[PDB]
Amino acid sequence: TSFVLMLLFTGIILIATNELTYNRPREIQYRYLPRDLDSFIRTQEMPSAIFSSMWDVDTRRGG
Amino acid sequence: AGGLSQLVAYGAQDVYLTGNPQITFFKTVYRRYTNFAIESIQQTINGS
Repeated sequence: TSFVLMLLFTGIILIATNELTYNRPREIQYRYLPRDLDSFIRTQEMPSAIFSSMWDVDTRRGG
Repeated sequence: AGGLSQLVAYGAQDVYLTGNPQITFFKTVYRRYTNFAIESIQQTINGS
C-alpha cells in the first residue's frame, strides 16, 4: 500500500512535469512564392486599361 | 513535322531552359505609362 502511495506520488510528479513542458508554443513563418506563369497571364492587366490615357484628352490642352 | 520535331524531342538539357517557365516571349508586358506631349520652340538669344 505504501509502495503504491509513493509510486503514485512520483508518477503524478512526472505527469505534472509532462503537462508543464507540454505547453511550449510553436511559431509559423510565411514564405512567399512567385505566381505561376499561367496564373500571372490570367491576372495580367489588359493593355486597353494599363495605358488607355494615351488618348484620354491631350497634354498641351485641358479638358 | 517541322516545328513539331524540335518541340517534341525534349531532353534533360532543356529542363534548365524550359522547365517551370517564368516568361512568355509571345505575349509581352507593358509598363505603367503616363501621357506625354512634346513641343519644340525657339529661345531668345541675349547678345550678338
